[PDB]
Amino acid sequence: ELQKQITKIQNFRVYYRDSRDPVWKGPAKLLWKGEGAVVIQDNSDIKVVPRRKAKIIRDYGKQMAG
Amino acid sequence: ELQKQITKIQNFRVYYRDSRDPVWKGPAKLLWKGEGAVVIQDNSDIKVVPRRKAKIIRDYGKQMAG
Amino acid sequence: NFRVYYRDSRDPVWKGPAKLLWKGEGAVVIQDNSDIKVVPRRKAKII
Amino acid sequence: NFRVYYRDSRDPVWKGPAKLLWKGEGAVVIQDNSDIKVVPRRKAKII
Amino acid sequence: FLDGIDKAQEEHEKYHSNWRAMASDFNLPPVVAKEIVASCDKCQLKGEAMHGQVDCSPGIWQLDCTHLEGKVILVAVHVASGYIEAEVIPAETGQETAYFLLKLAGRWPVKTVHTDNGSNFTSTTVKAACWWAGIKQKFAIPYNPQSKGVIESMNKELKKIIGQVRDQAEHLKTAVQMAVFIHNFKRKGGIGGYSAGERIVDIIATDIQTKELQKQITKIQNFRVYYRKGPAKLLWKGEGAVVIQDNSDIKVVPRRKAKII
Amino acid sequence: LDGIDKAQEEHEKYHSNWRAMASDFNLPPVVAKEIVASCDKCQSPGIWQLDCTHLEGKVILVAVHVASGYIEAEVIPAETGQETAYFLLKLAGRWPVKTVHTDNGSNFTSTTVKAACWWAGIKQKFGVIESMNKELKKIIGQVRDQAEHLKTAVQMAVFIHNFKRKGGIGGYSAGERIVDIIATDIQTKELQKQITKIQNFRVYYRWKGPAKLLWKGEGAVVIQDNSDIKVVPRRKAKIIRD
Amino acid sequence: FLDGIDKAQEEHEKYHSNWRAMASDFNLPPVVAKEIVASCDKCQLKGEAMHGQVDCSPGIWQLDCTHLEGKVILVAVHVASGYIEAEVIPAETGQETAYFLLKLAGRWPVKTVHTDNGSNFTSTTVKAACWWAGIKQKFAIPYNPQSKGVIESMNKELKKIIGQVRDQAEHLKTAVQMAVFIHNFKRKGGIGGYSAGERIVDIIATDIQTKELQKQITKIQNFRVYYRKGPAKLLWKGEGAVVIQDNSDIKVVPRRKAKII
Amino acid sequence: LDGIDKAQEEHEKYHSNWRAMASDFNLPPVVAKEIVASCDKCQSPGIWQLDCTHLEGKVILVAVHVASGYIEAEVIPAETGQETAYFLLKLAGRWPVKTVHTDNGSNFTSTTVKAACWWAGIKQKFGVIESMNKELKKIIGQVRDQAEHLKTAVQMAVFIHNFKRKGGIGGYSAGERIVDIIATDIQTKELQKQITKIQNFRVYYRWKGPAKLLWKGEGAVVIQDNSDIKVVPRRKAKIIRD
DNA sequence: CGGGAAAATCTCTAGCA
DNA sequence: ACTGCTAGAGATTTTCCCG
DNA sequence: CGGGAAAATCTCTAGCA
DNA sequence: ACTGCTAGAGATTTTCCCG
Ligand SMILES: Nc1c(C(=O)NCc2ccc(F)cc2F)c(=O)n(O)c2ncc(CCCCCCO)cc12
Ligand SMILES: Nc1c(C(=O)NCc2ccc(F)cc2F)c(=O)n(O)c2ncc(CCCCCCO)cc12
Ligand SMILES: [Mg+2]
Ligand SMILES: [Mg+2]
Ligand SMILES: [Mg+2]
Ligand SMILES: [Mg+2]
Ligand SMILES: [Zn+2]
Ligand SMILES: [Zn+2]
Repeated sequence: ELQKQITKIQNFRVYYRDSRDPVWKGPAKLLWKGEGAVVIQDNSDIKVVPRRKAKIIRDYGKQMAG
Repeated sequence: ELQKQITKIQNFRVYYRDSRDPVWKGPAKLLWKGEGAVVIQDNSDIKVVPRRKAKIIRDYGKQMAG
Repeated sequence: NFRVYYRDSRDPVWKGPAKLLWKGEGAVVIQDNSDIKVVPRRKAKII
Repeated sequence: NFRVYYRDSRDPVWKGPAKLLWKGEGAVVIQDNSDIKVVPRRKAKII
Repeated sequence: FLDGIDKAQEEHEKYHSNWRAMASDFNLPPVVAKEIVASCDKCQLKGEAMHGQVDCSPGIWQLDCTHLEGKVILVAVHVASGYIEAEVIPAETGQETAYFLLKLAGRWPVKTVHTDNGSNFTSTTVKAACWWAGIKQKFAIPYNPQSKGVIESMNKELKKIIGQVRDQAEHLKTAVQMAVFIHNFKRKGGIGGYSAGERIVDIIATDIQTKELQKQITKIQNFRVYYRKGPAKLLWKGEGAVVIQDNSDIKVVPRRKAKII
Repeated sequence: LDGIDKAQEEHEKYHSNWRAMASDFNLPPVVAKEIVASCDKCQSPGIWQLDCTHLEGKVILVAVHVASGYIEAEVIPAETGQETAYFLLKLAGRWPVKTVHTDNGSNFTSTTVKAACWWAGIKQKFGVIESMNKELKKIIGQVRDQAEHLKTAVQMAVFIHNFKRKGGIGGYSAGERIVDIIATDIQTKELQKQITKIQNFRVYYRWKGPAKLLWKGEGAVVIQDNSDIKVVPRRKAKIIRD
Repeated sequence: FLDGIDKAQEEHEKYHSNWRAMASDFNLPPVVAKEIVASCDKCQLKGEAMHGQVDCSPGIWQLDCTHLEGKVILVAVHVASGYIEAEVIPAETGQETAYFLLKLAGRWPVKTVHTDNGSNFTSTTVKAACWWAGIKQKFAIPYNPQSKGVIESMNKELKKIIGQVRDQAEHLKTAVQMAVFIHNFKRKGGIGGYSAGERIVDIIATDIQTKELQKQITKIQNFRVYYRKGPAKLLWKGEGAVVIQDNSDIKVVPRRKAKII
Repeated sequence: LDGIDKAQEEHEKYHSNWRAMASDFNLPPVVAKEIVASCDKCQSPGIWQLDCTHLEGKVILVAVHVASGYIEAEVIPAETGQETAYFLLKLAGRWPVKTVHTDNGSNFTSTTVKAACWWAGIKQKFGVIESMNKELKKIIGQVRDQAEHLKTAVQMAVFIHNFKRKGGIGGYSAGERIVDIIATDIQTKELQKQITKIQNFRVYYRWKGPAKLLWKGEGAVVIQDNSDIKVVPRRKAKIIRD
């Protein structure tokens, strides 16, 4: 039930930016998706990012490679 | 004789740049001055810099502070 | 309170001081003589 | 030998290939149809 | 410093010297010299050296008009993916822009558009089209092209591709469509190593899938978490950390000093 | 890795596709595809269909995505090959279009349309369109009073059909369905790409006979030898190209 | 890859796809796709993303003309120090530029000037003035203002200062001289925390002093050093390192594997 | 640090300035100045002198740096206060000009010149100029044939005088001398600045009576107490502001 | 583990009126 | 109350590959 | 050694047609 | 064969200062 959906959501990759950094940070793991905020985990670091600074994909090249 | 002149020459400060770096490197110590090249020492590192990339001063604020 | 000195519309001159009404990331909202303007923070200085 | 593709004088178009006669830091000297040009390396690509 | 300060103030009123000069020439602390400069309106001529960041939400589109060979090309870009749409139009008219936008809204899920303040984009016809299509309008700060930097860059990119294929088409409209095709499906890069079309499909499908998944999870997972405070709704937990939403303020706390009911 | 044996047993019992088994048993999709395609007993997104209709003396060119019901319709000045070629080039630039079905009309068989298809890499072949045209005409009749011109009403109808009309198995709309179908097509193309990369390799493990390569990941190396999938560590295997 | 390569070449001839796209869509190594792109003249539309560095020798001056309030201001800058000279002139004439340059050469040790290719700077009168004053002329690459970036920046700076003091002067020439004064002696910063005038005095005095010191040292210190080679002239030694000049090629060697006679 | 005692002995024996002793005994210039100025028995760069001359019906305005012999001369349209003010503002912007000596002429005593001096911070006061004018006229006569106009000949003469004429104690030129003198003036101003910063401090060492501060460097703290300069480590001293 | 080649990431720039 | 970016040419660092 | 305030260094941008 | 830079507004890191 819940655990399968949870793992499915963590299967999504997130590219984000910070307030003053113009470089997009690498593909963090998605944990929660809200209306205006997204909760991600980037190398054992949990961050909360505004929706306006987050691109959430799946990366199909990679899903199909493992 | 020679040693006094040598120390006097090392008393001069050099600000230099490298070929691909747009940032001027800090005040290295001047060791030799040539027609087109300058030999400097920057933190126990001896470098040879083209004359076109070297600003040699004395820094009078500092000579007069020690 | 803050003093804002800005540059609004293709005018190379700088104006101010103006009352800072709002501050965001990359833009500010100011009031200069009962006229509210929105200026990118690149073209503004807040003191 | 090298192929140089450049941009010389206020022309947004890119020309080339040309023979690279000389390479320096920040500029190159090339020959395009018996015409020698000096182009900043910002406006040139060498292959 | 009273004497030195008063001397420095007159010196600045004459010369508008910077804080370093007055500190050196009147034996002033850097704070006092900086205060002297900061109190002169004639020296406030520079803004802070940063940049903002445009909105990148999945429903965000940036629209602009560019000019090529004496003709007008109306271009939209999906900011999240870089997927472009472009059409050559007879004139920079409000009805033409409204028709373009109605087409775009009927073909893709457009929730808001970001345009500059050109006359066509500010027309009442475009406003009515946006109202009918349920599109919000965000207008950039006037004379600030950076506010729509994405589309601006795309403009350049689009024109570049046109310059590569102009000989393959006799009209400009056909070359514009060729360039749109090439950008959307023949250029690969970006976050996923994608094309723009692949990336936009991924972005939209991911939005739908994540929405449905989170809806089901919040339907099943139902807990209230106390920490350190009120009954914050549970959002996520694990690995010694719990993310909660207390009074519409999402925050991360360690698993220690936290109870879940 | 560990779940290959369970996956083969599950496939033998139910003949399930690779996606379900790859999701259930945490296997890379290449291995799941291999065990799906190793049993002889267990053995669209790019096709659009176009037609020109008429309403109020205006010819409307309509393309339908067959798999999803997605529509792209616009009013063209005249039923001419040039307008059809422009419409098709636009559609190919907006969506992945591979095959187009037409009705041997004068415009669709023109040299301009053929040249456009050749440039865009679209294949030309000569009942969904009739029902879709009927639904589009119904929607246009419903929203005609909201627009002065026919082109705007057509675009409003396209908007309503693609995003404001919901039905089917899951109660989705046509736009949602087309995005899902194209995402699946992207996944299929990526999987085929990876199979193409790894089909040219040969693995010698433990040395035994040549074997095809399936996976080379973080844990170990998964290969297939004599219709039997095995897993071996790196140092116990040698991967070469033939 | 022969089949995939030939397919990719036709695909590129149609669409000019980048190496990533053809590698992804024809199963090509990145080297082969990059070679396919690199062999198409229609895709060579970008230069390398770097910058050069202007000459900063002590005798280097950069000259330019700027325009303010319908009048012409001829500006020179000493690149090493940032010390400026400026004069308002009736017209952008060759004789006016030659007179300005003769004044500059008579007031400071000018060894060469770096100007763009404006008509006044390329005039025969300026050439004769430079020949009489012993000044070499280095002309920038045409339509490349960055080649004289220093003076360009100074232009902006100079104008800024004029904008600060324009009310203190009724003519523009007086305000220009006020701005020159303020820049040269009332603005502090740079390498030595200096003003431009202090820095130029330091640069020139240091050049003279270092020249005389090195002349005396080379007069006294006279040795030949062998390393690893021929009798390289000794330049400097100490701290386990010896800097020598072998066949007009200055090089640093460790004290080990080196003999001094 | 260690050389203070030797420096005082050397000063008592020869009454040498601080620069020589600071160079010889490696002391900071503040300490050398202090021991130079502590003996009662041991007790220009900004002054320019201007005049208007006449040649070929043209008035040439000449400023001389008295200390060095450096000249700035140019042909002005008329012997008027406005031209003099413009010339002086230019000179003040090009060199550090503090005092100007004139000859009570109509132009030099004008309100425009006074206002220019007030803005530029130049003091006005009312034989070198005569000799300098003679030398300038001689050089102009020598190089007149090389220029059609008088202004160009004047500038050529200024060039020759400032850089191509060498003489004096060291065989230098006027430009070299003026750069040396201004560099020395910069050093003097910096030393005075530092003395001004450190004269407002009081040091209590070992605690003993209040002492003035001389140096606070890398090694230790050098102070003066009861006309006797001492050196103490940081933790054995306390520096405060009064 | 040692290099070595290939991939990946980082740096930086023009052009977008 | 809104907001520079994007894609390519090199340069430098990481990673995979076999012994 | 521990913070804390002041200085110094680093980052980054507009304007120079 | 020639060549972006400069100065100011913040931000972050180093250094001096006293216990
Ligand atoms: N100057 C315009 C630019 C433009 O300078 N680009 C270059 C450009 C420069 C920097 C950058 F970071 C991005 C860029 F792109 C541009 O791109 N577009 O689109 C424009 N469109 C409309 C109008 C005029 C609007 C009518 C008056 C409205 C007043 O409220 C002006 C422009
Ligand atoms: N465009 C000129 C600029 C100029 O764009 N500045 C802005 C500018 C932009 C970028 C930069 F990095 C530095 C800059 F300053 C400039 O500054 N000056 O001085 C110029 N001077 C003369 C001529 C025309 C020369 C006559 C034709 C010669 C052909 O051989 C053009 C220019
Ligand atoms: Mg626009
Ligand atoms: Mg634009
Ligand atoms: Mg110029
Ligand atoms: Mg210029
Ligand atoms: Zn001021
Ligand atoms: Zn190409």
